[PDB]
Parts: sequence; structure tokens; C-alpha cells
Amino acid sequence: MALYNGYSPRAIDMSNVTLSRDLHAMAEMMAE
Amino acid sequence: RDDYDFLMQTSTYYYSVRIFPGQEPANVWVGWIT
Amino acid sequence: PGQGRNNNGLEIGCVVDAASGLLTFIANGKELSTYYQVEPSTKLFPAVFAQATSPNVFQFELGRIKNVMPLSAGLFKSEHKNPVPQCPPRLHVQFLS
Repeated sequence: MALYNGYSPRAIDMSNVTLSRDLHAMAEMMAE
Repeated sequence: RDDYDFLMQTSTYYYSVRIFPGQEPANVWVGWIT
Repeated sequence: PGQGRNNNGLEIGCVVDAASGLLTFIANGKELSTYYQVEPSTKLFPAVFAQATSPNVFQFELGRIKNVMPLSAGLFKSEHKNPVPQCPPRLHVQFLS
């Protein structure tokens, strides 16, 4: 993908993304 | 502007499936089954 | 292409030709090389197999691309010559159990 490569900003509606459950634990530690 | 005569004489049918962002596309399969 | 799905959800469209039996797939406006040829008098059920990685998984859409009949015309006899897409109450999602 990296090889493939007034402004209207359109960011990804990232709320629908969900993490693995270990990833939830990791997010918890890094939030702490 | 579609051709009305072509639309009436055609037999092709179409449906689409929108996979929402955040869902893994590799896990999603689309097509027909019997 | 990749990352063509995070800005907007991925669009896979299924085109069935009931006269020739040619199954072609249109994805994000570009026609996929994958295609299937079926034999006459075959009942094809629209189907999606998915493993949920998000609260929202996917969405059936019953629209029509240019020069193609909507799925309701093929499904229902009374709507055979109706270009306007419809979703009658008979059509409903089923799951294997």
C-alpha cells in the first residue's frame, strides 16, 4: 500500500474498528 | 439516462453489498449460492 | 487498490445474467477478473459469508447499476418490468443454523 501511495478533509470513521481483546489490555496499560 | 428498451429487454439483475469500515474485508465473502 | 475501503465502505456488486448464465462481479467501479458460468435453470440465492470483526458487519443493497434490472424484478413476477428497486416484505435475511 505504501508503494501504491479549500481542502475537504475526509477521515476514516474509525469508531467501527474494533480491537482484539489482548489489544484492549494493551490499550489499557498504555492509557494508564 | 438508461435505455428503456434495453431495460425492458434485458435479463441482467444486480445487487450490491457494502462492507462497513472497520470490518475485516478478508473475512467477508460476497456472491451467490444454490 | 487498498485503503479504498476506510474512507468509504467497500462496494462489491454482483451481476447475474439469467439469459446467458454469466456471473460477473463489479467491485469499486472496476470489474473483477473472477467470473462464473452456470448451467440453465439454476436457482441462485444472494448470499454473504462473513466473520464479524466490528459491531457493523455488512449491508445488503438492492440498487441497480446502469443498464441493469434491480434484484426485485428478477425475484418477484409482478415487478418484472419495474425498474424501480423494491424490497417487499417476503425478502428477508436468513442464516445457516
